[PDB]
Amino acid sequence: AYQNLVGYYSDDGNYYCLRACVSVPVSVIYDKETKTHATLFGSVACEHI
Amino acid sequence: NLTTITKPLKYSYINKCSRLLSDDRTEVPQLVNANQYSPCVSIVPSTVW
Amino acid sequence: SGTPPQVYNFKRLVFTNCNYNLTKLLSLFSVNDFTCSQISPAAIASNCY
Amino acid sequence: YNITEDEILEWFGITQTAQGVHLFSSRYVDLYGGNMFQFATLPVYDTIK
Amino acid sequence: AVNNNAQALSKLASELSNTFGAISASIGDIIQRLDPPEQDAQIDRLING
Ligand SMILES: *[C@@H]1O[C@H](CO)[C@@H](O[C@@H]2O[C@H](CO)[C@@H](O[C@@H]3O[C@H](CO[C@H]4O[C@H](CO)[C@@H](O)[C@H](O)[C@@H]4O)[C@@H](O)[C@H](O[C@H]4O[C@H](CO)[C@@H](O)[C@H](O)[C@@H]4O)[C@@H]3O)[C@H](O)[C@H]2NC(C)=O)[C@H](O)[C@H]1NC(C)=O
Ligand SMILES: *[C@@H]1O[C@H](CO)[C@@H](O[C@@H]2O[C@H](CO)[C@@H](O)[C@H](O)[C@H]2NC(C)=O)[C@H](O)[C@H]1NC(C)=O
Ligand SMILES: *[C@@H]1O[C@H](CO)[C@@H](O)[C@H](O)[C@H]1NC(C)=O
Repeated sequence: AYQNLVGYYSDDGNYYCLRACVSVPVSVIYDKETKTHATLFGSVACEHI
Repeated sequence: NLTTITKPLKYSYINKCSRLLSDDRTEVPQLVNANQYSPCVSIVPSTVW
Repeated sequence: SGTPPQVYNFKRLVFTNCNYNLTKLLSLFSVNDFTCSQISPAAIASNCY
Repeated sequence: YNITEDEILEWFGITQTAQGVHLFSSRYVDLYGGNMFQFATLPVYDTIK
Repeated sequence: AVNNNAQALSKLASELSNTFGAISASIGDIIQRLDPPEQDAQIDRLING
């Protein structure tokens, strides 16, 4: 309904889906007056290095 | 270095084209639409002499 | 080939499901003027339709 | 156009765009049923009234 | 309330499809299919929207 190509019929007769090139959004945690910070990758297992 | 193509007699265009009604007293100017043909194409020959 | 007809008698060539190459086509043209509205002049060379 | 023979109700469709005349049939795709899919393009010179 | 949250998210997920007066909803297609000086204006319009 949102005018996006959900899938495709290829020339071999094999149908395929395409969704997105999803990449992990990142948040940062930081503490004032102790100059320390760390990074969080949400909704993803520890797979992206 | 290209002579195989031919050339027409002369350039020509339609400076005035109109429709006259049955009363022969009211004049309708013509408008050509996007990628269409005027009614005056049906009345003007291939070349204007 | 042929004779280029008049401006009010223009010949239209339509292309669907084939291959074009303006590299072998625009080179043989002595183009006086090259304007492209709502589109770049290089878009017709590369982008597919 | 070669089509098969049957006793099934079908649909025939005539329309036009600036591309030319577009002719539609239901036999090519939804022969077991009734839809309307594109099967012919016609290089007309002008729109039909 | 659940549908309210869902439609609030669908507001964000839907308005990317809207061109906001531009000619295409893909910025990469905009910068590929157009020359820089007018694609700057088109991008500026869609950024404003
Ligand atoms: C005039 O009379 C003739 C015959 O008396 C009718 O012709 C038959 O019409 C029916 C109705 O469409 C056809 O039935 C269709 O069968 C399909 C499956 O058949 C395949 O597999 C069998 C073997 O199992 C083969 O023999 C056959 O050739 C096919 O390869 C179904 O898939 C069709 O269902 C589809 O359409 C219906 C709606 O109609 C949907 O609900 C389904 O979901 C699906 O999309 C369909 O049921 C039958 O094949 C025809 N036979 C012949 C010999 O032509 C005419 O229809 C009838 N005309 C009128 C106007 O009444
Ligand atoms: C379309 O057909 C009509 C019908 O013949 C043509 O009209 C004739 O045009 C000639 C001039 O070329 C006149 O001398 C005749 O009197 C016209 N006859 C009628 C019945 O109108 C018309 O020229 C044709 N147009 C094209 C573009 O072929
Ligand atoms: C269509 O019918 C004509 C007439 O008999 C025949 O010459 C032609 O080979 C047919 N084409 C196909 C694809 O059946």
